[PDB]
This record gives sequence, C-alpha cells and structure tokens, in this order.
Amino acid sequence: MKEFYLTVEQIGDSIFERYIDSNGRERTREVEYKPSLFAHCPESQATKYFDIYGKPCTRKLFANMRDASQWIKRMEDIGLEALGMDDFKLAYLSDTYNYEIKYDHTKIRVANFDIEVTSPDGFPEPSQAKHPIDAITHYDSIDDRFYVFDLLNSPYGNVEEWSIEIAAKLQEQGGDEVPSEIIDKIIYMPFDNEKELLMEYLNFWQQKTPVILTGWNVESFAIPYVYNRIKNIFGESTAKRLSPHRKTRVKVIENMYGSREIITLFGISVLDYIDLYKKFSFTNQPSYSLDYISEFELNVGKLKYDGPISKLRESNHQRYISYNIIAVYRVLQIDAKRQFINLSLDMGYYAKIQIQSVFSPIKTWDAIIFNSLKEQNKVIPQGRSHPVQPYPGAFVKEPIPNRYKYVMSFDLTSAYPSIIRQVNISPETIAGTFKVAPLHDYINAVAERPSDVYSCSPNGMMYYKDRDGVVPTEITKVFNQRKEHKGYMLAAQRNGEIIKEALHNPNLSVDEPLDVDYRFDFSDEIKEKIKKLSAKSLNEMLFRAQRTEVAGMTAQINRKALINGLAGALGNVWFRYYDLRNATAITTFGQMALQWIERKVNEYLNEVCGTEGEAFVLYGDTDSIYVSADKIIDKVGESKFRDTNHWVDFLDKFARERMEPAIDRGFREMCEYMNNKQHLMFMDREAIAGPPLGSKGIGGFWTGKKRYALNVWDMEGTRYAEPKLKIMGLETQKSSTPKAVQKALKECIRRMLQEGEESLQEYFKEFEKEFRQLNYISIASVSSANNIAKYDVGGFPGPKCPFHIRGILTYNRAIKGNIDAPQVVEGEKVYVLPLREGNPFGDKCIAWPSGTEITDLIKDDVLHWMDYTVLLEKTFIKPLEGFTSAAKLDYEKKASLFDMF
DNA sequence: CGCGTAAGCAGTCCGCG
DNA sequence: GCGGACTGCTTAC
Ligand SMILES: Nc1ncnc2c1ncn2[C@H]1C[C@H](O)[C@@H](COP(=O)(O)OP(=O)(O)OP(=O)(O)O)O1
Ligand SMILES: [Ca+2]
Ligand SMILES: [Ca+2]
Ligand SMILES: [Ca+2]
Ligand SMILES: [Ca+2]
Ligand SMILES: [Ca+2]
Repeated sequence: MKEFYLTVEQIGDSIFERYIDSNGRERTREVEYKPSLFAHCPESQATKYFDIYGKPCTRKLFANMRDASQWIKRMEDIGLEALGMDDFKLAYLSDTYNYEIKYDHTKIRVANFDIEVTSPDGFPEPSQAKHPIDAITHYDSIDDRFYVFDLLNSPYGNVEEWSIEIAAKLQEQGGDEVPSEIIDKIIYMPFDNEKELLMEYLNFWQQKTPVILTGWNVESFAIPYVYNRIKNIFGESTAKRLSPHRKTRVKVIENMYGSREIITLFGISVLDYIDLYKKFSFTNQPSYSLDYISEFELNVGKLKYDGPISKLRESNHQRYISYNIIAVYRVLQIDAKRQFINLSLDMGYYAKIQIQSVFSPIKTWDAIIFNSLKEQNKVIPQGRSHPVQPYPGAFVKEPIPNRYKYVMSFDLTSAYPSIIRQVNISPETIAGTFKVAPLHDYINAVAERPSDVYSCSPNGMMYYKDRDGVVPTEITKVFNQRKEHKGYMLAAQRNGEIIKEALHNPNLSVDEPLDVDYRFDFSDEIKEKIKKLSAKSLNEMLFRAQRTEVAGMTAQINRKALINGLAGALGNVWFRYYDLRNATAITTFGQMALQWIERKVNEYLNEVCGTEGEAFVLYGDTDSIYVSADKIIDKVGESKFRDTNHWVDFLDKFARERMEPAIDRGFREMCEYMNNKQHLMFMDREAIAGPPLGSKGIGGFWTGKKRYALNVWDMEGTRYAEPKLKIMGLETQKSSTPKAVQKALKECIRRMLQEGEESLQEYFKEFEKEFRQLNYISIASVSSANNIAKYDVGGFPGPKCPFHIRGILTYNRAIKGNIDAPQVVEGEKVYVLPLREGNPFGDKCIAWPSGTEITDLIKDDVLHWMDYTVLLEKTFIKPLEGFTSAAKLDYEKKASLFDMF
C-alpha cells in the first residue's frame, strides 16, 4: 500500500512525523527537512520556477527551517517579497506525499475519551486542576474497546468496584442499561489511588497513542484537566508524555470578550466533537450538553440520576461509572450517524494538511492551492497585511407581504463557485478593468458590452480566457465531489419516500429488510418486494434509508461549505489570495444574475399569459427566484385536476419543459453579454408549492425578506408521500423561540397553508386556553449570553442592559453565596423567563443555564412567579399576528351578522 | 478560534408638542 | 405607543 501521514509537527529544525508505512504499520520519524523559499530574479537568469503572474524566481535552499524563517524576516526588513510556502510542515507533506493520498481509516488510531472529577466547591477549573480525576473512559478504535480507569479511594470517598452485571440490567431492574452491544467491549480497571491510575493511564497512552483525539468538550475541559492534574502531582515532564514527542504548549484562545487556555499536544490531532458538530451539523442548538445533543440526534432518553453530580460518586458510584462509559459511547453513536470524523479525514488528506486544520477554510484552501501550483513549478506569493474593509454582498428582493397560493422556486446550483468558474475569477487571471455603468444598466442590457476580449463581471473586473485560473480549477474538483454525494443523498431521500408510501399498506408477514444500497434509486424488483414487506421490515429500511441520506448530507453540504468558503476567503484579510476585486467580482455578478433572470422570467411569462408589466417573480434572495404559478394553474382550471399530485406533475412538467429552457436562454445571453469563459449558471427547479386540491389552505405566505412559508409537494425531484412545510426565518426556525412555541406556531402555519382560516382559529383558541400547563422549560426563551460583566453594576443591571443579561443578574443574586448550584458561563446559552410584578427575585426576568433544570433552591419560586401572559404575548401572539396580517387572515373569528339568532 | 454579507426581530433609551 | 439610533442575537443566503 501507498504510505500516508498520520500527524506532522515542526519542532525547531526538525519535522516530526507519525505515519503509516508501506506495510500498514505505524512509525515515527524525525527529519531535518531543508525547506525552499523563493525570490524574484532577473529574466536573464534561467529558471524553471515562476510566480503565479509568470515572473521568474530563483529557489533558495536553506540549511534548516529557522534559517528560512530568519530569511523571511530579513526580506521584510529590506522590503522584498519572500515567496513560497512559509508553513514548512505543509511543504514537507507536499514533498513527502506527492500523489493523491489513499488512506486506510482502520490503521488510524481514533481515541474517544471522557473524564469524571468530583468537586464540592463548584466547577473544576482545568487550569487549577485541584480535585482528583476519579474516572476515565477511553475508547480505542483499533482495539474497539472501552478502557475504564476507576478510582476507588479518594479524599471525597472510598467506594466499591463497579459491577458490569448491574450495569447491563434494565433501569427497571435497578441497572444502568449500558447497551448490550458494548458490554463485552469494556475493559475495567479499578485503582486504589489516583497516582497509580494516572501512571497506568500514561503507560496505556504510550502503548496506544491517539492520532485523532476526540470526545465532548475534550479540548476545553478533559485534555487541559488531565494535563494540569498530572503536572500538579508529578511535574511537567510527566504531563508532556501525553504528546508522543514530549512537546506541549499552552495556547491562548482569544475572542471579542476575554480569552481561554488550551493545551496543544504536539503529534496529536485533537478534533473535539462539540466543535466538529457546530462546524459540520448545520444546526443551532438551544444547548450543547451531550445529553441534549444525544436526545436530538439519537432519540435516547436523558441519563438520569438523583442529587447533584458532586454527590453522585459517593451516593451511587455504580451509576457514576456506567454514565461515564455511556457518555463516551454516545459520541461514537452520533458519529456513526453524522460521520464527521470520516469527513474530516477525507478533507484533511485531500488538502494535505494537519487533520485539525479542517476547522480553517483559509488553511485548507492555502494548502490545496499550494499543492496545485507546486505541480506546475509555480510559486505562491507571500501573505500580506490588509486592513479589514467592508464589501457588498448579495441582492435580496423586497417581497409584497401576502399569501401566495401556487409557487415554483428556482435557484442556481453552487452559485458562487459557479460564478468563479464561469467568469474565471482567480488571483492570476486578472486581465485589467473596464469602465462600469450602474448595475441597473447591465441588468436591463442597455450598458455597453464590457469587453470583446476578456471575461467580465459588472464590478469592473476583466479576466483572461485562454486558460483556467488555479481557483476555478481547484474549486471545480471539490464541486464535482460535492455533486456525487448530493446525488447519493437525494436518491436515499427518494428511496425513503417509496418506503413511506409502502407503509400505508404493510403485509401481515414475517420477513427481513432487503439488503440494498440506498444511495441508488430502487429498481422495479426492489419496489415490488417492498410492497410485500411487513411494517417491521419497512421501518428498519426507512431507518437505514434515512441514515444513508444523513451520510449523503454530511458529505455534500460540507463540501458545498468548503467551496463557498473559498469565495468568502477572497474577502478575509488573512487569506494569501485576499483580494476585494475578486470577492466583489463574485458578489456583484450574483446581483446582476438574479435581477437579470428576474426580468427574463417576467418577460417570458407575460408573453405566455399575453399580458404586460405583471410581476411573476414575487421574491428572490442571492441566487433564487420564486414564481407565482396561479395563472398557469388557472389557464387549465382547477376543475381539470384529478387530485393534488396531478397539478404537481403539471407544474413539474411546466418547470422542466418551458421554464428551465427559457431560464437557460436568458443566462446564455448574459454569459455572452459579459463574454464569460463558460456558461455555468444552472437555475434548476427547487420547490413546487400550493394548497391541497379542494382545500381552503392558503398555500404559502411572505411577511418580509428572509421570512416565508410554503406548502411543498416536490423538492428537487423528491415527491413526498405527505406535504412538507418549507419555513424560512420565521420564529418556528429560531433556536431563541421556546420549544413548545415553535411547535404551536408550526401547527398554526400548517393549518393556514393546508386547511385555512377557520382551522387556524380553532387551534389558536385551544393553545391560548391550555398553554399554562406547558412545562416551564418548553416555554422558556433561549439566548447566548455575552458580556455579563460589562452590564453587572454591583449585581444590578447597568445602562442598556440586555433583557437576557438582566435575567442572569437576577439569577446571580438569587443564588449568591452558593459554591454549589450552577453558574452561568459567559458566552454560553441561557433559558429566560419573565416574572410577574412584585416577585421575590426583585426583577422582571430570570435566566439560567440552558439544557438544565433550574436549581431546586429557586425552582418553586420561579414556577409560581412565571409570567405566562407576557410569555404568550411575546413568543406566540406577536409572531402569529405578524404571520396572519401578512396572509390577510385573522387568528380570532370576527363578529358577523350571523351572531344574531 | 475556525470563510463571506444581508437583514430580520427583541429590547433599551428617548423623542414626539 | 411607535419609530429611529443603537446593541445583541440569530438566520438566509
Ligand atoms: N454558509 C455560507 N457561507 C458563505 N457563503 C454562503 C453560505 N451560504 C450561502 N452562501 C452564498 C454562496 C452560495 O453559493 C450562495 C447561494 O446559496 P445556497 O443556494 O444556499 O448555496 P449554493 O448555491 O452554493 O448550493 P446549492 O447548489 O445547494 O443551491 O450564497
Ligand atoms: Ca460527566
Ligand atoms: Ca443555490
Ligand atoms: Ca404491502
Ligand atoms: Ca438559494
Ligand atoms: Ca438545485
């Protein structure tokens, strides 16, 4: 097999590399790598090295890496560009792995761990590490084993050994219900003292050194806690044994308000799963506790116990340990679903970077672009300093707030990356400028043609047409991977709908789910067998189909995120190829494209309908259009349709056969107007929306920009067994809206769009009457809490104090003088409830850490003083009033002359 | 900590005769 | 009350 790196580090004048050798064995080496950098040279000087603009360069080979770094600094002192990859480990990987890397994940040691620390005096600060580590569970991917290190004797209690037999029993047998599928994979190690536990942990760590190190909050808590605890007990050199090169660094993580400390372990790639989830899941969660995220992702019940965690070990060590093991398994379960580890390895090896660098789109693109250019003996420019400057982005159309009955939507495939490829936007393809006319003049095709030579953007930029730039070339490669995975995702989604259909008529039989590849549309034979299956088998297939779809979604959406990130990187001052001319070339072309195609679709439909000046495009945002299809439907007349699916086919057919060719012609003209290199504006049909045939449903509504709802029957070729709501921006979609309020508002919208005004009025009356019985957590608002200190004036609200911050200060006063009972963490999320006039808390709201029950000290007082009236007006009635006025409906029945009999 | 901009709504402070 | 100036937060793309 071809070799591949696991980790790489620069330590002084040495490169330290852990790798898999040609025999699939893990090895480590230290290599005194001599880097090269570059300077411009005269043309009379013969070379094979050229900068990206075609100017000749001489290669400078250094005795060592520090020499190279010193040269860079001197070049700055002289005032001359020092060209080349200045991140030497990236150059080392490029020289050592000069081919497309094939990696074998089964050879990569992936460690998932969690620690427990009993603390009576509040949260155990990792930088202090003053309390004993009393449990460690460490899963090894190569062994497939959970290693449990259990402290029996502590200053906070001496306990009995954990029992695997009790751990396996049902909660209803007094057990811990540790999943039977991991019972035989647990390797249990009790210890009489903490010193021997840690000493044994480090020895195990040497034998089985993690390559990829993950778990939940391991980077901010577990890793620094273990390092600092070992440091405090044994000294620094022993703590540095967590790094296979015995090198570590305290890294200061700064943000807008304050900073925090992490421990960089050289030769380890830390991928904290919380950070993988936030980056790759495309959710925004009210809480990031592992129990909350596990509930969300896996529908597993919260890990339940009596008393605080600080008393759990001494009161129920059996459960304490089982829940530590379960915590580790839960992260593994989430990853089997979301596959964020697999994703990170794919992208990291593709770019030829340190795996943990997948967190940085700038670092990822820098390496992809460097490896690409290096292949043609081209030489990358020096990174430079730039002041942060604002620049313009997308166009969004102001919609007329209304109901809209029948709607069809269209948007560009991979908009910004497609703009890059079409126009040929790249640092090295800039050809010059042309004199710009107002954007309006290009939209309406009255402005002079920009160039008869070069490919243009309405921002004034011109680009070469003889050859692809490196940005277009490389963005195309990831785009293509993206397309493949999106293909698998959509097929699994369509397959899911077939299974849902079949479930209306399940057979009374005993059988198995079919062995199938859900990434590919079901053949007729499979469809035939499916209609003969039991409910049990069908459901399992549905679960498997939806897992495949999730796998497809992870692979495609994060590849889209990377290529969209290159467009954004052009407007980030730290990017090597930062250029506001290119960043604005993309966004400004996007503005034209949308408004151009809006004009064209309007013109085409006015012609089709024999009218003039009517707006068929009601809305659009960035790269998308929403077309009113009332007139298309009315031209055949609703009476002609058999059922809803009939008009859906008709609109589907109209979009494919009439709209899209019209749209394509409009864009091909635009491409020639701009003299672009290649036509790549592909605006495919997204949604087909309307009320159920025969109903009083309103179909859809818009309240303003980025705020709308549609009753969708077909989405990108997926025909749903049941209509699905596409809701954007409205309160049902915000993590700040109470859980139960999101649900009630969604149902109000369902009824508006599918059933009509009277159905909505019936539901509202019921919700208003019953909502006071909702559990307080379900009706609490949610907000991030930044700058709690800035607004704290002797424990009271200072000027301009945010409402959610006021709640926190109220909480702080009410718990003051409690070393136990949870503190609100700066920068994390809180639940917020209003309080009625004249409460014991002395203020109008209270906030507490999100994902948690409010501490029992004040819970009963909070519940008694919760302002249900304010809560209902603010989170439910006010948004609903917004929805219904836009849609020209009333959520309460008005008086009529019929009320007279 | 980690690519970009546009733009919505909650809330505070305060004007508005 | 409601809106504009402003801060804070969150979402659409
Ligand atoms: N998260 C983001 N980061 C940066 N730019 C974005 C992001 N989301 C959207 N954009 C910009 C770039 C996109 O190409 C453009 C259109 O957005 P959108 O339609 O959501 O994605 P897309 O057109 O790239 O892919 P798709 O083919 O799935 O429509 O808006
Ligand atoms: Ca724990
Ligand atoms: Ca798009
Ligand atoms: Ca059947
Ligand atoms: Ca879009
Ligand atoms: Ca599409």
